[PDB]
Amino acid sequence: MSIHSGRIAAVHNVPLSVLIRPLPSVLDPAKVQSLVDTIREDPDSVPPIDVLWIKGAQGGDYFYSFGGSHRYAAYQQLQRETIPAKLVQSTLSDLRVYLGASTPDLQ
Ligand SMILES: Nc1ncnc2c1ncn2[C@@H]1O[C@H](COP(=O)(O)OP(=O)(O)OP(=O)(O)O)[C@@H](O)[C@H]1O
Ligand SMILES: [Mg+2]
Repeated sequence: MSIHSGRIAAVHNVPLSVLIRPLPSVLDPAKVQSLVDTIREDPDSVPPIDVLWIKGAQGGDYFYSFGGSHRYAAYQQLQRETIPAKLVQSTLSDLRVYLGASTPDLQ
């Protein structure tokens, strides 16, 4: 009778450089290193990080990253070009939950 409907999410290898990280990270250096070790020997055991995928007023794609901080840090320390990310389609109102009056008028 019924179906489940929701926002589109898709896992991709996303260049680290395109992830916008507005806020500072709180990091346990031990956990970053444990993650670096895991990524090196068993990357499949490290899930994709969740990323807001926002399309702006004129169709620009923007990728906002808030969580996944330890994984993000670990991929940076490995000088990786990309990171596995679950791109979750999100609206500017979704973004405003994080950014409030600082939310950009994305184009
Ligand atoms: N060696 C490891 N150390 C920590 N987490 C690991 C490790 N290997 C795999 N994982 C997995 O990676 C994910 C890490 O998520 P977690 O929420 O702990 O940190 P984060 O999201 O990267 O950073 P934060 O939550 O601080 O923003 C979890 O799914 C965990 O099971
Ligand atoms: Mg987390």
